[PDB]
Amino acid sequence: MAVLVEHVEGQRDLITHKSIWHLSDAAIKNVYLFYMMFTCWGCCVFGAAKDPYYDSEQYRGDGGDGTGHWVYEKQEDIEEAGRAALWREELIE
Amino acid sequence: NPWLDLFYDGEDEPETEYGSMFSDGKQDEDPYPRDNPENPYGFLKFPQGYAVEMASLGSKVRGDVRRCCCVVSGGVYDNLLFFPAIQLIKDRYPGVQIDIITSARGKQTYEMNKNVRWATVYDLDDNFPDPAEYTDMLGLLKNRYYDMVLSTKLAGLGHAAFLFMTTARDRVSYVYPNVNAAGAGLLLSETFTPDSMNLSEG
Repeated sequence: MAVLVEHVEGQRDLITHKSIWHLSDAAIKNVYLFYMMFTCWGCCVFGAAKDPYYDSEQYRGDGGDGTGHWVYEKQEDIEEAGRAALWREELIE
Repeated sequence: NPWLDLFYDGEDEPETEYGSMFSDGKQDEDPYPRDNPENPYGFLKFPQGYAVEMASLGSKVRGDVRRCCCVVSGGVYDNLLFFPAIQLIKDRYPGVQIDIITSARGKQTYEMNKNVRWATVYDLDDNFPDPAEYTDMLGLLKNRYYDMVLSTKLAGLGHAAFLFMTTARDRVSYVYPNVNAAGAGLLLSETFTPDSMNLSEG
């Protein structure tokens, strides 16, 4: 039963054990269901957690807002603000 | 030249008045439209008869500019020598915002300028630019809605077309003194022919 012995002349005989096994579709659905609940639990828990960098002053103080283009816009803004500050200083004087 | 502007009918008569409002003075003198704090809906105070949209009237009648684009070629020296022109634009047109297009080296010159709003780096010396970068720069210029664009770079047909697609009311440029600038003046509002193939020789 599920064991086959082959003899070859001039060669060592081979004993092969075989077991055609597969996961049931119910087991696969259970894996999917548990991973979905794990994803929901992790989303809740690690959203409730604190974010070390995105809540820090190193990110928000520089002008970060979660938007991918804040660095270039902040750079152009500070150059324009420097030029406007020179214009203000020349107006006052 | 008659075949280009058919039905010319000469220039304007000396007795033409161009209306009453937005006719004379400068940009900072316009009294209308003014604030109406007594209006329950926030509508402004408009003159009798005149249409509500009046900010477009100054460009057509008085030729006002509010955003100007100076595409300055060269490095630090040329962009530095363009400072009196920028001050002249600021003095002639009060409240104007002047944006500069220049090379990487020339962009650092406008750190010490009080009149420039945006300074942008663009490889003007490349005659065969990247299509994506060229299209992005052209769309940026189109979306800034410049009233007038000036070009110190000697403009051939390609640079004239690039200035043409800017949707600017005034397109002013220096052109090549040779025969290769033929047809560039058709796409430009005003053309200047320098005394040499190098503008920095002056």
